[PDB]
Amino acid sequence: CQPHNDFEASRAGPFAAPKVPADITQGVDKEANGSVRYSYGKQHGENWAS
Amino acid sequence: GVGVSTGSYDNQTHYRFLGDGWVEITALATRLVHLNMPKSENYCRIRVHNTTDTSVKGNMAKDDAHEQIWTPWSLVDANAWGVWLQPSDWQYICNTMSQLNLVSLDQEIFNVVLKTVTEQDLGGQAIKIYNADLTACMMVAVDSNNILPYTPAANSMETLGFYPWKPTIASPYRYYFCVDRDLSVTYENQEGTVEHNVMGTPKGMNSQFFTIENTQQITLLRTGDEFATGTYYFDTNPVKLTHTWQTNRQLGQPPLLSTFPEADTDAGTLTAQGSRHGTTQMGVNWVSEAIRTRPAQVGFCQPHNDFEASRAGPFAAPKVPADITQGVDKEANGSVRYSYGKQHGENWASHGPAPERYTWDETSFGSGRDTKDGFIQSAPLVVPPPLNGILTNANPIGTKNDIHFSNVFNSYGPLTAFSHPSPVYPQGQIWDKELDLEHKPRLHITAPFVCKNNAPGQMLVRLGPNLTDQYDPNGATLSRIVTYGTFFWKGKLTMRAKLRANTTWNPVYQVSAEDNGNSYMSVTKWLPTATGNMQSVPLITRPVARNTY
Amino acid sequence: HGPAPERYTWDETSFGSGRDTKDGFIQSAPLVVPPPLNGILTNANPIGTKNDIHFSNVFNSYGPLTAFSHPSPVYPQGQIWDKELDLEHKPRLHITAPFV
Amino acid sequence: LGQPPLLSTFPEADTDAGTLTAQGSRHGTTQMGVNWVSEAIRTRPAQVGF
Amino acid sequence: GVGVSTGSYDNQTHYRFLGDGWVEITALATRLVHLNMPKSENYCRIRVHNTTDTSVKGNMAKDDAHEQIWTPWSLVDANAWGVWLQPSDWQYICNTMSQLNLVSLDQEIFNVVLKTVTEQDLGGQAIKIYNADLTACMMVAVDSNNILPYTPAANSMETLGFYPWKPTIASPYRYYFCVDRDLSVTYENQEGTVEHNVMGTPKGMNSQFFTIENTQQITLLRTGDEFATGTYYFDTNPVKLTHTWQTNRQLGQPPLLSTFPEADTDAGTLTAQGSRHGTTQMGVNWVSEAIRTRPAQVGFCQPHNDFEASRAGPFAAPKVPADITQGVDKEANGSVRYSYGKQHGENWASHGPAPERYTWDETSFGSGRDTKDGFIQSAPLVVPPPLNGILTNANPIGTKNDIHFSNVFNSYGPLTAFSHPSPVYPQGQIWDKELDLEHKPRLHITAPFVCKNNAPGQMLVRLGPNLTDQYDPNGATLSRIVTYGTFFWKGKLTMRAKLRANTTWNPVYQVSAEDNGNSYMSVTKWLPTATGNMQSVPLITRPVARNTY
Amino acid sequence: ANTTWNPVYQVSAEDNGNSYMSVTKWLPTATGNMQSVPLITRPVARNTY
Amino acid sequence: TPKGMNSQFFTIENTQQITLLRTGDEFATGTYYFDTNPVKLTHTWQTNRQ
Repeated sequence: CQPHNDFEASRAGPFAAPKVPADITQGVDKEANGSVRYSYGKQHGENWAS
Repeated sequence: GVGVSTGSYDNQTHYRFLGDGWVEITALATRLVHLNMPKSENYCRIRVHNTTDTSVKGNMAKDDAHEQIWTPWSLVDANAWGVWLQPSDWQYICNTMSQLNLVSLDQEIFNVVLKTVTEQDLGGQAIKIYNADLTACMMVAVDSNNILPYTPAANSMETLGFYPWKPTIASPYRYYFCVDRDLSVTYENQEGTVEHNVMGTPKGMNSQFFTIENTQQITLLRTGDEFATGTYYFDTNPVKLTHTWQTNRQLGQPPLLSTFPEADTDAGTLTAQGSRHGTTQMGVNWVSEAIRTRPAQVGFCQPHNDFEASRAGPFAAPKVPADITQGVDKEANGSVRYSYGKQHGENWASHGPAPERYTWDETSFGSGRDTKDGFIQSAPLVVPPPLNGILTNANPIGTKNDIHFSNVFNSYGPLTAFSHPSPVYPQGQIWDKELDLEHKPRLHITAPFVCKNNAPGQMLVRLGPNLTDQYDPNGATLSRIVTYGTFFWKGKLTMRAKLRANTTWNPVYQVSAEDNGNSYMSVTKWLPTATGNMQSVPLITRPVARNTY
Repeated sequence: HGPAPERYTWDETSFGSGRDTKDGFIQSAPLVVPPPLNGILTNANPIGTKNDIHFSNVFNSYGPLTAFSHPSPVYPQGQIWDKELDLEHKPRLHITAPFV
Repeated sequence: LGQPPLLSTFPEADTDAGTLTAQGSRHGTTQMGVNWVSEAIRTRPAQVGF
Repeated sequence: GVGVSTGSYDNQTHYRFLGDGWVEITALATRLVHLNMPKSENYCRIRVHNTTDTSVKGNMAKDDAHEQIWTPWSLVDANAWGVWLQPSDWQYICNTMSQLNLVSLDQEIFNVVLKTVTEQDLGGQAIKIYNADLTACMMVAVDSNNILPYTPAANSMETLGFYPWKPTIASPYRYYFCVDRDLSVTYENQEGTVEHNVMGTPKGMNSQFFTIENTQQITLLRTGDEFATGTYYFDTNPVKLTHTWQTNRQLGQPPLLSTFPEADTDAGTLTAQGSRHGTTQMGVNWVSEAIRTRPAQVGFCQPHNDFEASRAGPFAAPKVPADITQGVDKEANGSVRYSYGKQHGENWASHGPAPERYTWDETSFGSGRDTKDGFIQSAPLVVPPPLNGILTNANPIGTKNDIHFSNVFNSYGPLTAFSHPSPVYPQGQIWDKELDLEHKPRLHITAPFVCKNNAPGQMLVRLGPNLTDQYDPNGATLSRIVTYGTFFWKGKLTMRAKLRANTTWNPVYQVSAEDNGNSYMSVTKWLPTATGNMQSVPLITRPVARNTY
Repeated sequence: ANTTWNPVYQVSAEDNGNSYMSVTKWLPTATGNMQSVPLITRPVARNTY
Repeated sequence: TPKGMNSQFFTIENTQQITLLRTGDEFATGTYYFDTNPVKLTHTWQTNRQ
């Protein structure tokens, strides 16, 4: 079990404490299991038509 | 025969540049020891159980309940950074070298002197006369096998003298014994007196009783004799002499700047948080310097004052020290506070039973925690933080207005990354024996260096019992002649270290000694007084900056 | 004779790593001798709208300083060796069998 | 673990026990900002059990 | 010259596994000795004849009538099991090893110290000052020829100290002399006072007078000198470290079972006693587990308290110890009782002239006797025991209601088979010199080990007489300067031993240390007190079971 | 090795009685029934420092 | 009742190397030698009288 969204703050400022990704199971808990979400561009993989 | 020295005095520090960036630093230290005939003729199993505090409902931490075994042997444990190097030297090392490790260590005992004191009435008074006793002899033993319980001299702050030109007394030897102590929990004024609070009786499964007489080869030496130990080698790993500023916030590639400052006043901007490349562990459609994924976790939230109890009794669960940050959370980050004496570093002018104390703050700015900013949010992470969809350090957790999540949260995970505790020059613990456990800790808070191999081996020492003319054990008549001893000690702690190079443009912070003033780095701090009093204050460890990525 | 098999509870011999829920507690950051009524969390404070669920039942003090021994293997019905898990980061040890 | 507190009092009989030094005025190392130490706040090499 | 040690302290025990089941055990022991200038300037022939008890008609055993020869020499006889090994060690040996024997033994005397004491008035009082005297010297002599009477230190319970960290005094030397003592027999209040009861005069056919001055090469050694003896070897046989349970009842093939138990409650049966194969020494036509012939005789009936008198006087005829059985017959089986002091094992807290005592009971369950069951039957052995055809332990034999056959019966025959007396860890006698007789005894009760070859050789020692300025033998003026001595002792008793193997399914009895409680095997028994007092209680010898057939 | 003065706890088999370390525990019965009960592991004491 | 100091329980299964042999198998032991002394095969008539 990993702390769901444990925002820890430091001298640099508040941040999201990383968490080892894992299966989502039937719980459909994505953000809870650490399922990373990406955001790329056109020169990185997005359709040039969009 | 007798009547001639058996050693040489040398308390310096030589630097041999082995090139390639590495330098071998040999630290020699010699001091005069003062040993008195132990009061305890034999091994005692004294049981100390303070009730002046344990009885009270409010007092819980002041539990000094334990049963030790006082032995008739002293101990010459010079495991202190200030008892080896010189005040000025440490400045050069920390400012130049970027890492250091222990290599070898030797010891020697020369000019052993044993004298007896007798009463002699002078004009009606009674002055003490001191006559040397050649036939007298002392006893030395170096348990390099560590068959006896390891007793760090720094753990009790009773090491040797940090002052070369000043003698020092060897701290008596004593180890803990098996005793089942139990203490109930009571807050302020709970209903009724404390429930349970009693000591324990010796068990047969944990009865650990050792004797210096049967755990080491005692070497008898008189006035003309001298002892010396082999060249022990350390297998400990080198400890970095630099601090880390980079926090979990700054690691990979910074956000692309869309706006460039026209003046030295204003700043630039980033890209559309909603429309910007990056990686976040949230299902949301936006990123920021707070949700962007990082290679690992810098530092971690530690349970604030987590007093765990065991068969031995309640105790404070140790916690890896770290930067205090702007939160000014000292006891929360584990900032260790010390308490030394005059023969350890306190000013000899400050007459009184009150010893000097200071709170050491880590330099690991990266693993710093801040309780005034820590919080959590509901699974469905949304920009607007609901009143119930967030847990700040102000929500009473457990029917308590002072007990929040921070005081009971362990963020230690497979991503936890931190530095080592910066060793202090004065009263600092150098090496330490590893625990005899299948899974020992990743590190020790007491001392940065941890002997992976066997331990150095504490050096025990006791004065030879000078019996009187009359003696009878069965009559409980242990008539002993008043006798003491003063032997010299010579040790060399050879250790190599590497020095960093100027890889930056902006001058890095250094450790300088400002003029005599309110400035902490005042010269008078380490300068003698009109009377001759002196004091040894902590030094800035890890002054140079270190990039953690 | 009977379908009821024999059972026994094995207790470790590691007196050093022993825990006691009847003594575990925490205190506020500003550590003061006199423990305030709200400046301490004993094993008697209902945590989570429950009178039987305290901090002890949900606290993991496992830290970089955690040091413990191995589970004493029993002579009867004791598991000797065991295969390691096919994982990047397998556990530091196994409870089923001392030998891995 | 480490060096036990220095005994200031020695038992005269096998019944009573000895004492320690002034908790407020005694050498040692504690992770608390307080001005006193004890067998409950003294720093240790590591953590035994958890 | 003088002013330097001449030896090393070491009181440990190393185990060298020679494989094949045999292990060489080397026991090193070092202690500090305290010798005082003997009061008797010369050899005395003191005659001790207690009449405070011998005169009485009832008292007969309290006959301490004898004439010894007090010599001005002490003796360093460390013939004790507790003065060699450590309390914990013995546990390991008895639990593992199944037999042990003595091999070699060496001794050494280093750090010889001799000081004199003088009176010095302090404020009207008179405190004693102690000044070392270099010119002073002691005298040592090891009679390896045994020309002098062998005087076991355990026979008088005056060996060396069993406590390493505690000094010890050497027991004075003295041997018996020829004297014809005679004592008549008197019961309670016999008619008239005791008939004869007088000491004797020196005879010319048994006058044995020896002198340490003419029976050994005295080696004079001062403060800077040191002595050492050769490596003496023992020729004694190994003693089993196990007990026997099998009695004369169980030996050969048990009776054939005709019935098999249906439940764990009931038992099986045998065959018709009248019609069953077997061998009995009776002319009867039936057999049983009481009349069946056996390979030999396990144990034997011994005369209970058979006081035999001789030219030297009445004495208690020794008797081989054995199991007490259910008869609880201690004094009847020969269970030896001891009486040691504080420097020998008694608690230092038990202040008083009353020494600790304990009755040792053998572990030879096989040779155990029971007076509450012993009996005899007429020649014509018949099932029905006639009132006159049997002699139970209740028939007044010799006009006495308390004197039966058991008190005066010696069943020692060519079939007598028994074990050896289990040696006790504390105050136990190790080796012993054999009697100079054509037919010496098959064994000794005092010590399990009996030197078949020559004896080790007691070590004598006396302080050198420090004469005064004035002296005159003819004027009976023996002015001696008050002087004492304190020399160290170092000995190594090397001995090999074999260990048994687990050849059974059911765990054999072992020697464990139960928690602090009423349990005899309590840890506190061997643990120091708040003051430092300690005691050494006997240990379970021969814990493992041994099959005798 | 014996590096202590006070005898360390051992595993012995007390006589037939209420004692857990009873011999009958590992001894056959009149019928032949037997049982195997757990044993005291790690009887010797170990110093962790 | 069974004592713990004299409890002697042995098992043929753990006290010797059992040799399994079927119908076509056969066993044989080594040549054991005796060290016993010879016994006279004659009687004595002479008594303490002659």
